[PDB]
Amino acid sequence: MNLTELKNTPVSELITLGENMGLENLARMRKQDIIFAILKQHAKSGEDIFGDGVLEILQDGFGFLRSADSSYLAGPDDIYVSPSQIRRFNLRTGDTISGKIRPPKEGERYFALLKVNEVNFDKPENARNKILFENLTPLHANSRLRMERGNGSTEDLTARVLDLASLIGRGQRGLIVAPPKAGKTMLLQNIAQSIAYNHPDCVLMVLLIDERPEEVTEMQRLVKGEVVASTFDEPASRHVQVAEMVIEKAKRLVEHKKDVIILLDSITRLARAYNTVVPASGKVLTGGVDANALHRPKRFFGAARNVEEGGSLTIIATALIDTGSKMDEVIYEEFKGTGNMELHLSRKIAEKRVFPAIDYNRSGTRKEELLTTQEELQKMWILRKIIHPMGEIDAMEFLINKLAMTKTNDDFFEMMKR
Amino acid sequence: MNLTELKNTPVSELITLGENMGLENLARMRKQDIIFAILKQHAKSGEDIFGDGVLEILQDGFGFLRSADSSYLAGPDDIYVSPSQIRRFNLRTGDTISGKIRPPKEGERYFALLKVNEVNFDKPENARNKILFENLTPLHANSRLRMERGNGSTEDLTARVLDLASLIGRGQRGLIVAPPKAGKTMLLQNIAQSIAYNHPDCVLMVLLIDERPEEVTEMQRLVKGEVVASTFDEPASRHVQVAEMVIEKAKRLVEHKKDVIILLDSITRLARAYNTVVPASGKVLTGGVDANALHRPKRFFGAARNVEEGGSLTIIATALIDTGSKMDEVIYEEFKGTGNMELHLSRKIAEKRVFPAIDYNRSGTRKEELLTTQEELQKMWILRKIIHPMGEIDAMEFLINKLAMTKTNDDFFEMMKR
Ligand SMILES: Nc1ncnc2c1ncn2[C@@H]1O[C@H](COP(=O)(O)OP(=O)(O)O)[C@@H](O)[C@H]1O
Ligand SMILES: Nc1ncnc2c1ncn2[C@@H]1O[C@H](COP(=O)(O)OP(=O)(O)O)[C@@H](O)[C@H]1O
Ligand SMILES: [Mg+2]
Ligand SMILES: [Mg+2]
Repeated sequence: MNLTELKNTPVSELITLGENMGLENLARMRKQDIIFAILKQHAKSGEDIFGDGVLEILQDGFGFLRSADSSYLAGPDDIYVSPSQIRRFNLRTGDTISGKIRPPKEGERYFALLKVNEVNFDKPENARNKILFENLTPLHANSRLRMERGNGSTEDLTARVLDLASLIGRGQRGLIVAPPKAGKTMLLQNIAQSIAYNHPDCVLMVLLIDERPEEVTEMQRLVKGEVVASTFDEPASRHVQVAEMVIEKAKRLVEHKKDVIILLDSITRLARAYNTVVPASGKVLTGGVDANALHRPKRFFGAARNVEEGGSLTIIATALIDTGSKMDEVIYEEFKGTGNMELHLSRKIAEKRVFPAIDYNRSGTRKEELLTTQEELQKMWILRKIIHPMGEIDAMEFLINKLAMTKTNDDFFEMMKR
Repeated sequence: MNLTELKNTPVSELITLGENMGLENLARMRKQDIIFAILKQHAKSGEDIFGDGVLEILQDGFGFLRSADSSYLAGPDDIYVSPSQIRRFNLRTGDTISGKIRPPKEGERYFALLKVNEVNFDKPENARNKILFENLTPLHANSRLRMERGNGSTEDLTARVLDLASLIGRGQRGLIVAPPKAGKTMLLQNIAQSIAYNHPDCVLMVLLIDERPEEVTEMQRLVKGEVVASTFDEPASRHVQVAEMVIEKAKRLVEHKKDVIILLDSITRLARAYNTVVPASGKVLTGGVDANALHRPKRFFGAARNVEEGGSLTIIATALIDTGSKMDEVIYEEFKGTGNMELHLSRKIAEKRVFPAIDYNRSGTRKEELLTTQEELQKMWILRKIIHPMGEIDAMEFLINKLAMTKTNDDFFEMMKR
């Protein structure tokens, strides 16, 4: 049987499956414990057992196949891979390994990988000869990711305003600058629907850091792609771990010429987690931010690029402002000019219960001429000139009215022309 | 007899009963000591002795049934539970066990459990087949907890303002941000009265950390549920132990499809106790707070959720500000955005002797559309639009003035519409 199918069943069915084959007292233990006990019980009978997971390599040399179902949390059901296997196949962290596994022997605590069947959704020989991510040439985004779905209404105005204000291309480095309760979470959710419906080919990953468990459940049940999260209950080490796990998996996928999109909420919380984890270097900036603490977060943000050889890595991360913590302000100030797309939300627009609370004038994209054609760019500059003189709330109200009058951004543009 | 009646008996009547049995020198020792002496003297007679308690499994394997009457304080009247019983009945910390108990034998210092009769207010065989707490998927609160009472005080008007300002649902994660002497204690008292009157089915728990003994007595004599408190003249380990017992018992009750509400005063004192207890990790934040120190309080505060499978855990904790202690502000900083509901008390409103001193414009609830109907939500949005331009002192003066002229919140909204 398969490990992923077991991890995808709810706890009740896992308990029933364990009980009807001989296991007992499975109800009160953790899901990973139930899965591990079921795996051992099935292995006692001797049938082939399959599994898969994203490889994480530890300092000692051996590695473990973490599962995205549990957001790459270490557990009894993790699959052990020996350094001999990590050297026989040239494997790095973030590699998606799928194959047969074997029960632990006397003196082993984890299931061990038996036969490698696929590496990064490809044969091991082909994945053996993939150029490393850092050897690829970054480029400006040139393939637009359209947000207008064309299937929804009465909230698709958010996607249409996104298309009017901030252009997202394959390989974009997007930063969403929003105060708390400004609508960033469901803005990301609507972006997720836009990406899933418009671009099924792109691999979509949603990364949540220090996020409430109920929102984690909503995001998981709501997004069609892969959602991994680390709640505020877990330590900053877990936030770090999931951050590198996601970024390494994305890099490995991009190495196979795949477009990978990562929605991050938030870069500020990840920066705080990194500041907590990394040792103090003796130089501490204002707000308690260690100077060296922001190196690793930026490396996460700087991985977003359009690869000339093939594929791309788009990263759209949210930045928190006006939260009352000056360390968040410092983190934002260190991440200001890093991204090439900016999307600003304002509390003033959100207070009047009018959404999306996008600050149209302060939002924009760099090198936007590559994403679209000349005439669409002319129409967008006409719209920019029209919107510019008037204030944030008036701009958003005007945009929402004119978009609600029409059905598509095109008809809105001819209506502006007329 | 049954131990619960003995522990709820006043000390004087306990002394008289023990003297009637034939004991002596009872008056001048601890209440637990008198209870233990009475239990031994009566068990010498030979008829059945009953007991109730909450299980706390020690690091050595065995456990102790504690009592909420003494706030789970270790004492001679604790019931001893062998690891064999923790294995035969699948038992965890926080389980409520009631059954026969037996006198200590030679070399035994505690009464020992003899026959397990009821676990978590259920038969032992049913309690072992309950899915563990963190195997249940969290959800947003959808069942509102009405604060407005049919009692009709008409001098306090706190529950009505709570309804007008911040909604509380089943599974809510609420945070009360208040300066000292602003009305925290009686705010929690009104919340507890509303919970007891409107929702008798919900299990109500009041958790007090570093609390003055007089207010512990007041809270016990006022709240109709369970009050477990730890005074400031006790070690931080005592506070931590009380918190773990309360949270584990709440989780075990939620596992039985029960709605459990915990009122905590305060999360700041609990964070200080955890910081004192936990070993230093080498990374100390501003204000002398260890990085890992806040990991365990969050696991408390993050345990609040609405369970899809049934039941919920609401936690309303008070956060303290303007105390002049950098530890307090930092604790507030890592607890700022972790709650669904926020309710802010203002010193300036309190010093005007107008109550409740709720900062209406800064208090609110996330996903409040899931707790009320569309019409009530529209009326509440209208009220927020009216109040938003006003200053918080003036806002509360206006709100109380308008509320006093009406009897119910619905009548208040109808008057506002007119
Ligand atoms: N595009 C939108 N349409 C309707 N309501 C919105 C929109 N954006 C935000 N809101 C409102 O804002 C509230 C909170 O938004 P949320 O996405 O949680 O922002 P944040 O993640 O910054 O807290 C929601 O209850 C929702 O009603
Ligand atoms: N809802 C209220 N109604 C009337 N008086 C209040 C109220 N809340 C606070 N007070 C006043 O505040 C004083 C103490 O409030 P308390 O509940 O001790 O606040 P805290 O717990 O923050 O010290 C009381 O003497 C009382 O006069
Ligand atoms: Mg959010
Ligand atoms: Mg008080």
